Amino acid sequence: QFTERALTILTLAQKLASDHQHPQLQPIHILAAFIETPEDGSVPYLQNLIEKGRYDYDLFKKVVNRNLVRIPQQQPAPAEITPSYALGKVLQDAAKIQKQQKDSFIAQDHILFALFNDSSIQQIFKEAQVDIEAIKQQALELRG
Amino acid sequence: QFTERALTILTLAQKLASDHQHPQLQPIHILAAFIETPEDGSVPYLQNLIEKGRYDYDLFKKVVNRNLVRIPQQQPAPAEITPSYALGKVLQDAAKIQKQQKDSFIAQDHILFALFNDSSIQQIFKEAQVDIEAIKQQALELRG
Repeated sequence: QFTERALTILTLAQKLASDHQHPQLQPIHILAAFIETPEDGSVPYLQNLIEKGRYDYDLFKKVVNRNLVRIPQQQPAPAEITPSYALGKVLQDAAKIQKQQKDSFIAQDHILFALFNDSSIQQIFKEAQVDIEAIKQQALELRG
Repeated sequence: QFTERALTILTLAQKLASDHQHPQLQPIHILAAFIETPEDGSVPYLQNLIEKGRYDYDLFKKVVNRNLVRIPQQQPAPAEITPSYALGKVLQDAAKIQKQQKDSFIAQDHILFALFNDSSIQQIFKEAQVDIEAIKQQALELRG
């Protein structure tokens, strides 16, 4: 169903929520997966669909880090309670994307897309459009 | 743009407008383009969505012919003026479908779908090609 890369990004969303002591998984945690590493080679962080597309990766980095700080510290036992409908939908949308893209496996780009398509900055501190075409262009020019 | 399979149908539709010496191309000429000749592989007519959808494609051809004979004029010099705004819409719709499918070219599959969206038989119990949902059920067996 998923590529190893897609599984890595999703898995990181889940484990970052555990490491940050966060309850229900939010779009924020998948965004946390995106900015999980300083490696530029990680498309979700520097050689990004955002950075080479329309917006400063830092804009997004701070959206997420602000949100990760904002979410209160939980008992480790609930730290990653569930993907709920929120991540369920992102993963399902990634599958809808596979169908649209005619892709045999879920790509990390489908997760980037699906998350971005659903997501919006939750606070006034940062703003950015979900520039769907820019993120698709950059995704299409990489790996394949 | 359109590939050769779609272009064949589109070419035939325009030809048919001239075969009937009509000033403009109408949806009926395209439906007539769908049913040109008894060549099985022609998804628009024989190994079609229509039979799979439990409809009689020859009966439908009779419907088409009944509509073709109602074309108001067959005057020579007046013939071949326009593709018509009506089909402008249809071809534009085909382009919309290409976007929906991430397709670099319009296939007969797409041009069929687009007309079907704008097609009709002025009949309650239409003997028309099976409605769009079935069109998708069977059209989606093609390519991918």
